[PDB]
Amino acid sequence: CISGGGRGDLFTRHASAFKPPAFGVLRGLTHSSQTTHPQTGQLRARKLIQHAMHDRTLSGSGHHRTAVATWSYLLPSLRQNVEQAVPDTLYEKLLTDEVPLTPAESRQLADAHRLLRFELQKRIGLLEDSLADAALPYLLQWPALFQRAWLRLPGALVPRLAQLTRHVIRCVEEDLGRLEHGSEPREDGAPRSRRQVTLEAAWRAQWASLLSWH
Amino acid sequence: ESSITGIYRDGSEKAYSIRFLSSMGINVRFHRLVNEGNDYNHSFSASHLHLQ
Amino acid sequence: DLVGYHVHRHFPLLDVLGCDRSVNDLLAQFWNRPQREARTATVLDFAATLQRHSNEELTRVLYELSSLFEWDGNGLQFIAAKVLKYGRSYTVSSELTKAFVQLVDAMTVAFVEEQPHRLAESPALLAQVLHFLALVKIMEPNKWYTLNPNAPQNRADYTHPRGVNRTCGHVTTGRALLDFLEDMVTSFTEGWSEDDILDVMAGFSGVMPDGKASSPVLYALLDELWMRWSKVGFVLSGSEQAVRLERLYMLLQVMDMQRDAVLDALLGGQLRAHSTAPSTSTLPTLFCERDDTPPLTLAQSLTQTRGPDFFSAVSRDKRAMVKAAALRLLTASLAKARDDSDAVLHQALVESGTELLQSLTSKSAALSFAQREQFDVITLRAVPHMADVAERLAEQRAEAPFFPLTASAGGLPDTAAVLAHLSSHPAPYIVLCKGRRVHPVRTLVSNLDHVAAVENVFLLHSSGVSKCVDALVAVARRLRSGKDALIVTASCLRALQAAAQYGATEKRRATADRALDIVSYELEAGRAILMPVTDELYLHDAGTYCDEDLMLWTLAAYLARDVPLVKVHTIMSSRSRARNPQHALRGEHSPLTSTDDLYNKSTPLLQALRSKELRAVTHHPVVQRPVRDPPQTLYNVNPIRARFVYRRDKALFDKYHVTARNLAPGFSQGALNSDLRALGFYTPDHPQVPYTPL
Amino acid sequence: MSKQWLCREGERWWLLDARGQQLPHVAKIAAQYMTGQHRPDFTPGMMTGDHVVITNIKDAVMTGDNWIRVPITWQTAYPGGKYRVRLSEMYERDPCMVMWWYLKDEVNRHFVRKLKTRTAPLEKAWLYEDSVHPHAEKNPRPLVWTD
Amino acid sequence: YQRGSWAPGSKHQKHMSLNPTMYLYRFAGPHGPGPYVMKYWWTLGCFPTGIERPFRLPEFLASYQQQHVPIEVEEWLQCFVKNPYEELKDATSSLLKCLEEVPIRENTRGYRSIESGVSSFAAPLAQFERQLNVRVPSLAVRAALGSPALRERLKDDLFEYNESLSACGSTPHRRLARLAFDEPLTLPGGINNSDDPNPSTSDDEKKLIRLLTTFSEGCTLKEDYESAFSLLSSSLGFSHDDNTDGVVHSNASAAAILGGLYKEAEFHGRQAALLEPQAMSSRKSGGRGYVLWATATAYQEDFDRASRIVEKGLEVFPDNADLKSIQEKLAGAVPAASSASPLCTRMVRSKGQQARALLHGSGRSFDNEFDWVVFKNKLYPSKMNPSSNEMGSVFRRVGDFGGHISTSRSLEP
Amino acid sequence: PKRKKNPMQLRRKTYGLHFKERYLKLEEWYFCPLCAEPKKQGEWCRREDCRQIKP
RNA sequence: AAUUAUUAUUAUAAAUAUUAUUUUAAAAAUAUAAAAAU
Repeated sequence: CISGGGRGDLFTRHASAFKPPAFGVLRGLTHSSQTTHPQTGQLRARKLIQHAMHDRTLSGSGHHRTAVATWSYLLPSLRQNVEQAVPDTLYEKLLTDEVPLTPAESRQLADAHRLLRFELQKRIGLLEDSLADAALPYLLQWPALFQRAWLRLPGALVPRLAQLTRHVIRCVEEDLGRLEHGSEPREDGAPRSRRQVTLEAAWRAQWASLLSWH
Repeated sequence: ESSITGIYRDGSEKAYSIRFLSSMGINVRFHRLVNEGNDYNHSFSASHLHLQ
Repeated sequence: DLVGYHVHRHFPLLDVLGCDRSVNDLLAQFWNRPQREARTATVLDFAATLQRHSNEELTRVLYELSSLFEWDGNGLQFIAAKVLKYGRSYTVSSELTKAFVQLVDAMTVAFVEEQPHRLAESPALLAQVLHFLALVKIMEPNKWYTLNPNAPQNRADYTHPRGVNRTCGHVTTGRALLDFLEDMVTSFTEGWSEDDILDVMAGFSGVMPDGKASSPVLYALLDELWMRWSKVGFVLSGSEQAVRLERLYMLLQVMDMQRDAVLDALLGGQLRAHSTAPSTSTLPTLFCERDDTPPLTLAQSLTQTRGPDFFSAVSRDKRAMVKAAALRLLTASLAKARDDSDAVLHQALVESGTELLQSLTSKSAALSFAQREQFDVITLRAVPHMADVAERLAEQRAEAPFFPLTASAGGLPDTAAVLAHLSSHPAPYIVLCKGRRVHPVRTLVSNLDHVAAVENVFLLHSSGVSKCVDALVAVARRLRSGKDALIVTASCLRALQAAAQYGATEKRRATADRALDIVSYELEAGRAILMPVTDELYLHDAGTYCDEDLMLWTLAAYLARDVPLVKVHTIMSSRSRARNPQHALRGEHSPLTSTDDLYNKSTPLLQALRSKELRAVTHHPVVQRPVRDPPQTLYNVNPIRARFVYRRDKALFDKYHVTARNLAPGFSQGALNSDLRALGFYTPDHPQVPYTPL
Repeated sequence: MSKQWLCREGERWWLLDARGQQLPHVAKIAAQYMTGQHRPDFTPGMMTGDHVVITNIKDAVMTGDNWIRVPITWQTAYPGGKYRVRLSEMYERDPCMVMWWYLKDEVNRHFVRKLKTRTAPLEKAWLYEDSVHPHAEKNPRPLVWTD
Repeated sequence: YQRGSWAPGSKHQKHMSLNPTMYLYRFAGPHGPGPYVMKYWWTLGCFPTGIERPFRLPEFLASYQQQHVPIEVEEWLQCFVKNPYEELKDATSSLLKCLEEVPIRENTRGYRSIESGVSSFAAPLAQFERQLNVRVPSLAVRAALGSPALRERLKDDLFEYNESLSACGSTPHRRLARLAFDEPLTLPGGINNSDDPNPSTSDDEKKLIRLLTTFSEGCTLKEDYESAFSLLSSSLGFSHDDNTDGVVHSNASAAAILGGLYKEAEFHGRQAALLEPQAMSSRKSGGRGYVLWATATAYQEDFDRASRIVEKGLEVFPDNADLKSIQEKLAGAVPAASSASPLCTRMVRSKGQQARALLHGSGRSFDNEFDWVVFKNKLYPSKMNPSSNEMGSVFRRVGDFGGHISTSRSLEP
Repeated sequence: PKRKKNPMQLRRKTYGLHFKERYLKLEEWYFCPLCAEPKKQGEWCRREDCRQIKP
């Protein structure tokens, strides 16, 4: 996929995807003059070329494409990023003890520091949209991420991470304030609120646990 | 990389290979990115003398 | 029972079967049995009894069969199969096309030769034969055989003596009758009221292949509508008589007859004024045809607050004063309607109003009036499942809060990349409405930043969601890739609402609901992009009427120049005449228009219809059809099975012998889909079972 | 036929009374009008044509014995299929077949290459052997011209 | 002569004078051993030309060197297996740790939304069942999370069984350990390693089945019955007391009618017909033990056996509205059932057998009885069919073996 | 042969009906109401029921 | 004889073993092969 990730993906093709000089240059050669001066970079002599190149990711013009825009994917995706680039062995020694890990593990702490600044900068525009229909089970890990990356949770990203983090905080307390007087979510299939007691209690528990942290 | 490259204010770009190119032939290529506008690859024919 | 007809009078000499069914009992059979093999034995069974039936029954059954037709396109297009004997394909008209060509062949004998008195008596019959003869496009029989408008067949037109196209050769169905109907309009009409003088004037326009009506035909009624007026003295003020002008002015706009006098009055007499007190200028309002049309004003009466017919009509008049003259009569009509608190007059006046603004040269004055009159609100209230979004799109401020809308010289929205600046505000996300309908509606001008970040933006057309919704549905899924998009217009919505209720068959209207369920409930979820009326005015070129067939294209010619990085696709059917805007839809030839019309910044966005380039940069992928699974053809006639209906088969079974296994009694060749029983046939020596459902 | 490169949108309906005018010449002027060469906006790609109505064909003229010694020869595929037919022999069959043949000699002259340009200009001439013609409603304007 | 190239795997013609070949029947092409020269590599042993050499090594490092454990390591390994009570109390906690995070299936009208993906919990679930040996199809636990009625009942039936597994112990385990513990002997089979046989279905062994049907409730909501029938009938090893035994025997037969198996629908119902009536017949459960053992016969077309069970259900259980309607439901097919009562007309009804013959059923022009008959799990070419001496079959020309003339024929021995 | 065939000419073979009437055709079928497998009308099973009556 | 191929490799001995490979539901030319007479 030329240009790599139009909006969603992290991958792209910049300065490491070369220019192959020995092949029949596929498309956008509107005119035959485009052999000695293809003059790509011009925006119209580029949309002709860039579109027919490595598939502008569409799975096949009717095949099933992935649902990456939704909070039900981005945030349990970001769970695996920091749960891998920072294994719990770093999380334990950071969360529990304040003592210095070591230079190596301090690099692995900063190696993943600027790995969040990547998956954020790429998939931030998506996070704000599905914030509307985002669910509390997923609005609750947004603070629980920047811990394993060891960052204090509270255009450029900083302007937009703030307003979003302020935006989510209210929507969490709304729901938590919507829980104390919770209507009947299911009078059928589960009219007895079981597993909803502890799981939503531990939410209210684990929500304020990060507040002092943040 | 042996290539001079200019970024125009509409997102367009252009490159100018300067491999084995002397200093005088870089400045000349320097002055030729500021000149053009990188908007149309038109053949100077008798039909395209007037763009509008 | 096997009753209903009676053999001819003199039996052993003529055995022809008469007819004795009541017109009701033909229509009941026509309706309860919509299959083709029953809908043929009804048309034919009726056209044989067309010389006995009364002038009123002739009105009914004619007006009745039109329920099976549709003004849109191919008239008698009931095809059987597309045979592929040779490379290309040809189309075979079913027994039901030959049944109307037979029916119309019995009308042109009863009304032309053997009973020429039949049509002068009942004036509403001719005003129904005409409109029927237009729905069945008998001036163009080629489309009864044509499937793809792009692939025009000559099956009914072109024959070769080698022996091709002989039986379906040169077809002349009503060209005898259709030209006797005009011998009846010239030189009688004393028993014609103005409601029919108009309709008859509307018949001869529609039936013609392009709407021209052979002016002596038309001019014989205009000459008769003045005599209906001279007895009142051209001071008519019956409010319903002030409607028959708004219709007389829509006609003579399809015909293209340009008579100022009817506008010199319908407008109010503003012209023929503003032609008084001249210091030094032209006298455009007159365009006098005085010897032909009568001086006419209405009165000191209403003289204002017209109806929808008038506004879609004045669109065609290119005169600068007439629009400012008709731009208050739209305010008054939007004042009187709002104060009257009526819905139908409030939507009708808008969808017929945008056609007026879409003609003014000043796009600003066109855009000013579009927000002071809540066009983006009242239009969408109508569309079936849009009432939810129209609320939200009509949020108290951001309904249309004077977006930057920076138009440059030439009228083109050169705001692109300088409205991409947005004034730096990020067009905020979630707003209010605690029910988490909080994601704000995606008006194009507010969300032009997104279309830039989009990978491949899609455009919808009312056809791609007709005949099925399995192609939009896929794009509904791909919306949540973040990379893709989808743009529907307030025109494509309205043009879906028509085919949502005014559909030939329920199997099609049911779609345009399920085709509007999604788009109205994918717009409220902030996934799609609604280009509203406020922006269809923004993008369109000033002076050109750009319906949904060109809003699909002027958008793809706007954004293929003002944001060239992203793809553009067109959800439509391969049968749409808008699949090739170069072939159809092209403008008048002109020497100045180039092939570079698309990218030049000074040219209107529809100048690019004179190029194969616009079609080149806009892709047209068939996203995904329904599966290619074959339908149950076990119940249809089969040239292979046909040899087995009567094939002796004694040695095939041993214990369970039946009377005749293959032969389905009453059907044609054991084909449970080709039903024939209880339909009128004649076989005085072979049995037949009566009708039962299946 | 809509088919961009057609241009039925600026049509003018001419009328060339063929009475007394030479048949190898009425076929020339009518071609400048069907091929649309009389138009200052003529570009060979566009077939901007103007319908001509050449009434009164049977009154054509052929200088000298060129009614008796000019052949309309066409050689079919069957061996020994060469056909020779005078003008006074095709005029027995159909007088418009001699004018439609002399038009075919003029439209071809500039458009032999492509089938779409060979035949499409030919469908613009309406060859009527006498006064009567169904195009009263097309207002055929009598084009002025002096041979 | 010699039109192509000089290699033996060339393309055009050749000659034996210029380019004398060794007659190589079938060797490998330039792009690798196709599936024709490997039919030998797994039967003949080496490629059939004889010239190539059988490097059978990396298979030996695939099977044997992998399956080598010396004697002094064999007897000790089983002492090092995990405690599956843990991967039952650990996976069930992790399985829940994802089942909570699976999105609620979208509800946008105009088009059915797509069910959530399944890669999230496919790995922990793979652990849960693998110890239990009751393999569940992820669709059951992927449509359950989708259905608005089951997304909560299912998840919470896991939270509660997880509770009744981290409170009690894995009772179907000890059942295998008490065998190694009872019949008095100082050997218990370990210290039972499952906490801190004569019991009934324990707490967990009831809640275990609880979520199994709740698993198998998502199956029916997707209508994949013959995998649900493997979910329910697998729990049938978990009931040792005849109260819940009849309950789960009602479930299986309430999933065999749809599944198309109309024979086993009786047996699963006939057990519901011998274990149900212990409770007050006023609740809708009393009657259900008999209807299935007689609805399965109104589905099996033998109405006269069904005409008696709905009669036997009338006497014991006073008024089961379902059993009451079957009493009259058998009066609509009369006489069309009893008059038109042939012993073989079985108009196949459902899809569970309409689908199970698209697979697993004979085809045409392949997979029929004329292609390759299988005999003792070995495929035989159609000729060598020991179940027929019909034409073509080699048995026609066996002979008589110099023994007794056992045939009266002249040209056909 | 007198030359090699360009690809647009090997596809020319696939235009006519003699190619589509040999490869690209799908048969109408149906489940035998007893034999439970797909079937064409005319050809029957071996089962004594699928063979006495002829579904 | 390039072969699992036109093949009784026969120096010898011989005479009642059913002693174990040959697809296909059309039409022409051809190819083998076929009632009647100068």
